[PDB]
Amino acid sequence: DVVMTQTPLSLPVSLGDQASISCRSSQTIVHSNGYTYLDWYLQKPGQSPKLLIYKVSNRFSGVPDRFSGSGSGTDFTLKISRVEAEDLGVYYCFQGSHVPFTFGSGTKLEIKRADAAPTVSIFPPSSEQLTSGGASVVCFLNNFYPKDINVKWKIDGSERQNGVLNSWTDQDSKDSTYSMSSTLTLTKDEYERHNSYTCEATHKTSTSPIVKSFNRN
Amino acid sequence: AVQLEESGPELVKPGALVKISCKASGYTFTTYDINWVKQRPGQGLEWIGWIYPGDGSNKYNEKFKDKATLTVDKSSSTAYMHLSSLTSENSAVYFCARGYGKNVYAMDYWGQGTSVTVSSAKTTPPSVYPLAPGTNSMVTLGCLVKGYFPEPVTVTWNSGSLSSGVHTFPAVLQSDLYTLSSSVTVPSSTWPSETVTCNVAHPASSTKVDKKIVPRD
Repeated sequence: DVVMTQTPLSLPVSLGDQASISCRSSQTIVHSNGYTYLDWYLQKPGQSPKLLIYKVSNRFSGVPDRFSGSGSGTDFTLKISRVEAEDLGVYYCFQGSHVPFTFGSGTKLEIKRADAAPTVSIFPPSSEQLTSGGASVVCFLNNFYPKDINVKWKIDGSERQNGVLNSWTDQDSKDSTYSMSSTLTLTKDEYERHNSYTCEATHKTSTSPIVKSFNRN
Repeated sequence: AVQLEESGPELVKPGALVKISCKASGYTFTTYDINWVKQRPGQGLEWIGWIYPGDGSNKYNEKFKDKATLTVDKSSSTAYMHLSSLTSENSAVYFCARGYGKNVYAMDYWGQGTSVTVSSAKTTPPSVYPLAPGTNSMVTLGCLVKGYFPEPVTVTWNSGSLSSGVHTFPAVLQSDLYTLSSSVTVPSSTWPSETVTCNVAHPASSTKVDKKIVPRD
């Protein structure tokens, strides 16, 4: 197997700056017939992988000239000049010269932007859910930079740890921010047993936590 | 327009068999390699093999020779992959790609992929709960999608009208059931003076739910 080793595995690039990805290889991708079937692909979150570069340097139609590929035999590079926000996703180098055909591991391209506070929103369980006998309390932490964030739940002003599930977004393709959602799930009985429910985010952008709360009545 | 239509999601019990299908349009099917690529939940692409529909000749990656069988149907321009003896670690997204042939030197058109989940759990549709606030000029509304199986679930607001300010979070699995949320932000003068509705699809259960978000009384 021709091992494809990509450096780095993570690429933090500022908006407008050049971004280069290195692909090294176990053997020569120069095929018996003389051609070099080395390709670059792009997989944006939630999409199929798309062809960007073929045969080392040739870019697939519809791919902007901002993308260019170079290198030879064992060593290869892909450069993205003047990076845009919609460029983020995973970049793969790929060899089609020697069976089996092999991909490199991913190069994740993340972008750097200005600091942004999270917009915090708290929601009581809906009437529909209460009727089923469950009671989820959902809190949104939206459009913040950078990645790091934490949530503390309080039932009646006391920290609740058990029963909480969290989910983080991939980087947004428009405004380049991250997002998070937290869900405290209870029984209607457990939920009706208490009164105040608070959601608090700590971010690096503020000293104090953003506190959003509601009372069951 | 070159196109590759892959079958819908699959839930199959451990130690079973699945037949994945891929329908080609917009080019001469019989003169281009069809490739398959595995992608496990998390990261990474892995090449399974190609079939040449013209004469049914193939090449497999050794690792997959015992689990993957490639066939083709010329008459319907369809390519097929059969996956056998199914483990949990076989739960992945499997892609279709047109490869080698006249003026094609890479995998230039990919199918949308087919998500294959291997579990003994039961297909169950989501319950979609509304999320409304308990003038900022900007208001954040949401939908809770809870208790469905398997993946995926697509969420869309007002039949696609609102793309901006839309965040749908990765699902979190607990006790054989997935839960995700999605949020949307709109100017306050457009809610609830106008209708905001989330559209959840669950292809595995063939279920669409459309929930309208109305204020609390």
